[PDB]
Amino acid sequence: DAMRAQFMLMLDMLRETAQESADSMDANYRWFHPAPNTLAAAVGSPRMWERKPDGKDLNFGVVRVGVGMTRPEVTWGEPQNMPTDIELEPVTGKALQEFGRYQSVVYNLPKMVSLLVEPWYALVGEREQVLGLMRAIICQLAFSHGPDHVQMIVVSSDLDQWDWVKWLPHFGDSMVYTSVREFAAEQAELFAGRGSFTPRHASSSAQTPTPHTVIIADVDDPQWEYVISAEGVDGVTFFDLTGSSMWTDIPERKLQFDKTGVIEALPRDRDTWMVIDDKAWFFALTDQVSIAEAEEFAQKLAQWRL
Amino acid sequence: PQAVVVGVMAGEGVQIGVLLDANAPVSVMTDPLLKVVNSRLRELGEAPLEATGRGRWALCLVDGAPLRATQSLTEQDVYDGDRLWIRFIADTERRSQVIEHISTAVASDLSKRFARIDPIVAVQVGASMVATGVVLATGVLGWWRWHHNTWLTTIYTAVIGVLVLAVAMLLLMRAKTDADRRVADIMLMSAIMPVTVAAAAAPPGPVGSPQAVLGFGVLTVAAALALRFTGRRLGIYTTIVIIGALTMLAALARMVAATSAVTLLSSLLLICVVAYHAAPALSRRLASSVRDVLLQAERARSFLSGLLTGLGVMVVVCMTSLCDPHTGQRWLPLILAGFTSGFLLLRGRSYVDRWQSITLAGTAVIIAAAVCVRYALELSSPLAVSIVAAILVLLPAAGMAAAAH
Amino acid sequence: WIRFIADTERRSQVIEHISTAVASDLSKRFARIDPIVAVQVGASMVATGV
Amino acid sequence: IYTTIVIIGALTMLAALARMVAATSAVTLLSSLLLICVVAYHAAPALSRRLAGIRLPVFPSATSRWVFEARPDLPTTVVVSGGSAPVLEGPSSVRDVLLQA
Amino acid sequence: GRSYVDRWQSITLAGTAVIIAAAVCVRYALELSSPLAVSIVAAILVLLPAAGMAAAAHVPHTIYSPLFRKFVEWIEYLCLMPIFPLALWLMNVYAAIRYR
Amino acid sequence: LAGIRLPVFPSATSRWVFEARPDLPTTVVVSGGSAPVLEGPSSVRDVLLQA
Amino acid sequence: GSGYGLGLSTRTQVTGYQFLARRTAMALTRWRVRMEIEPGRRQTLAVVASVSAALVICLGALLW
Repeated sequence: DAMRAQFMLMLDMLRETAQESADSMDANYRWFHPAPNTLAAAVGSPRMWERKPDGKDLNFGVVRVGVGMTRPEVTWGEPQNMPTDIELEPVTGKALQEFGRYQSVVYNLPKMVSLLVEPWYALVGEREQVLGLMRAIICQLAFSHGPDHVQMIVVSSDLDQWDWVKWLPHFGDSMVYTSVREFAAEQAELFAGRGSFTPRHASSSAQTPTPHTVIIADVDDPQWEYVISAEGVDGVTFFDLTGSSMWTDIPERKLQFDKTGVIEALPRDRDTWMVIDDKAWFFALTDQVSIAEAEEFAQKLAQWRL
Repeated sequence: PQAVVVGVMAGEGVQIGVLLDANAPVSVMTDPLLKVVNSRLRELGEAPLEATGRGRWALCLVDGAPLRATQSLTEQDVYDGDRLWIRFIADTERRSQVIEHISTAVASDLSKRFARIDPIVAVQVGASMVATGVVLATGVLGWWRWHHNTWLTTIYTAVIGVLVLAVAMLLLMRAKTDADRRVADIMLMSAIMPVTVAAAAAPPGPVGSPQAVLGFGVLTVAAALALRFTGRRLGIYTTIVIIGALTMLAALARMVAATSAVTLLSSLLLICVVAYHAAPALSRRLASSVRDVLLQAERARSFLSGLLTGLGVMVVVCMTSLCDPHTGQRWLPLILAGFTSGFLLLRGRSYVDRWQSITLAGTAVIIAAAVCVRYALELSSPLAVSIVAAILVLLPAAGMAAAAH
Repeated sequence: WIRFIADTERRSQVIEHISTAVASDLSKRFARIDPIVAVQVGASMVATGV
Repeated sequence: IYTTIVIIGALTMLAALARMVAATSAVTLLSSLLLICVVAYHAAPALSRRLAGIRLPVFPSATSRWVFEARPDLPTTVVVSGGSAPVLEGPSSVRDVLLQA
Repeated sequence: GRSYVDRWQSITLAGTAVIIAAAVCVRYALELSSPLAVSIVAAILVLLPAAGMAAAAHVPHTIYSPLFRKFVEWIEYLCLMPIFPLALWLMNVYAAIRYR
Repeated sequence: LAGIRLPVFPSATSRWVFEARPDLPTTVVVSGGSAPVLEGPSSVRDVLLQA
Repeated sequence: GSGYGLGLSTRTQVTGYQFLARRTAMALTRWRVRMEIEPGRRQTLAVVASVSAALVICLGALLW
């Protein structure tokens, strides 16, 4: 019993060491990716449009979509000289077993998505959920990335839902379209000229051109096959709000919404964003903003210029 | 009705009168509203309102509750002339914490929400136990005087009274903090009982009216003296003085000459009836510029609460002693008790204080219940108890139903 | 806002100072009785009667 | 408050019952209740633990090997009427201990 | 009482110990009435709780030697060991067996 | 009777801390020597008087 | 699986369970688990000693 009592105490000190490192990660991640409802009050602070493409900023092209599980910055070493399964003491065994299962993950951290890693992201769910998430994504980008670095385009038939977009500067020009034929004449003539998608990384960010393009698809037009079968273009990223079959045929680019607002997708590595498994699973709990909140934030942002 | 004028409170305390749109939803006004108060503060030369880290700007009632962001100002119960408060509420989001091993998990968690014992509380417990100890000691010594006239009761109680008062003096002078004062007050107040019976037990011969004159007299004197030099615990000491004084008058009259107890009881009841109307005036006369006003307000509030308690105790004792199930017009005191209770039952609404209003309301109910019990113990028979039980349960049920329904 | 300025219009244009931290507290520290409290007292009395 | 009523009730019932069917002496009944209470003070923390539903871990009885990293346990979501936005806070196995204690 | 850290849980244990003494003392006066009993009871009933108030206020600020702290621990065990042998004597069990 | 006390405890149920903040030195004055000067830790001065 | 039913058990497991119970019982009353000294058992053995002493006197009386 004296050995058992000593072993339990040794584990508690490891727990205290683990807990402190996790708190440092919480402090840091919140500082770069706040909750969408808090963004308006920060508009006057120097935190707005802080993101830089010049290689040293590891957060460029990253957008917050919700909260979920993530791996801590700790590295656990395997136990040496392990006793055989037929010889283990039953108390310390379960203690060390449970320790490994729960202390290997930290709950309620902000989950993120990277623009520089995929040609598109198919959003599949009911209209109300999908529009909620998309508006949040636009204002998340708008606060963190400057208009000189990000430009945004919407292709939609339900123009009544995008009326609030009018105030934002990222939608300006020297910009919402009704159909692919219309978009093809004005915008595609410029963008279709060259390239295809190419996954980048932080250090590579210094080489890509400054204006990144975000395209939102809300028309379900079959005419899109030209750019999709060509595997897009570099410097562009598409978000499908309809869930059309041409975009929805790739699991590595599909996000599925549950009735409870939980989103499921394939797991990706925290350090390289590379896909690590072939089966879809829990990914993040959805955050969403109203039309009023979007216009309110957009009006506050419209007051400022370079 | 298209707009309402209201006072908005801002940082560190400036109140600004503004005319707000009565039908737009509240979330539409907080931002430009914040600009206006900042503009006036900036021109006034004061420091403007500012954000801190992660959070949001919210509009709340003076109670602090925020208004629903989507509702119209007229949709909420806000009227012209009301006042509101503009405020910043910080973000509460943080990582979740987990502990696997139920033994350590229960220990850590349980230590946060509940308070452990400490040396500060340890003293107040002991102080309460010593007070309880001596009030028991006086009880047995007093019970002995009721069968024996010897000096033992006064002799032994006198030494206790001296000892308890002696110790209390050192505690009062050595005090430093509110905790130290609480302990001192509990100890001194405990000295009143032994000293009181010590005097009353001295007059030889069987116990009665002659001894009663001394007892309620010294009691009233000690309570008044403590209140003068202490100036704290106003309400309780005030109550002891009143009940002691009125009892001394009755004791002196009965001791000198009294044709009947009914005469004295009737006299006391009339004195109390007129005293209720005088109570607020008495309380009011008994009482950097802000300090004088608040001190005056709380001092005045305390005296009325104590004064009302003293009167309430006397009427129920007098009233229940006057009524009788066998003596003469058995129904006369019963209906008289009813009419007397009605005044107290209705007048309770004239005072804003919760405890003052509750004590008045409670004073009437207890008399009615007490009268029925008296008429149930004596003149005992199935009809008497059967009627009293039904009355006692229906009585308050009707009162609450009329108010809640 | 677009508004109708009637000839009768007058505006206060005056401000006053009091510590906001004390005003909010004094709103609940002591005041008149409430119906919920009256109900609780009523419940206690009938319970005492039975 | 309700737990107090059950103990004084149950213990008094047994004393009253024995007095009825066997007419045992007062000195025997009062002294026996004292001895029952002296042991009850030692069992109190153990009785209290099981009444509250605290559950000690079950042992694997040596018919399986230890797995260091199975896929972590799924977090749970919560909802509130006023604070209408749903939130998540942890695994069911851990979230309940804060109420059992 | 030492083993319970929660405020009200520990007070109820100390309170139970004191009330037994007070209740047994009073019982000896309202019966077997006489000057010794009523005088002695009046003394115990006031001195006993007073001694506690002093110890309650004085103990927390002093330092005690480990040989003494180790001694109060053993007072508890010396108090439990006699309960059962005494209760069975009060119940008259030994005589009932010896005269079987 | 002189008040010497001997502390003995299991290191507060904790490991040692070599970098703990040293005790604040006490300031002293004299009627004639009105200019104050500090002499040292309060804990150590008592020993010179207790002895 | 899951330990349901009434399967047999090893003496190593019996003390194992009994240790986790003592540690948890201490947490409910002392709110800590360092347990430099274990008063839970010491107080229990004193009761067991009293019960045993009482039975010894009965054997003496029975033998008499």
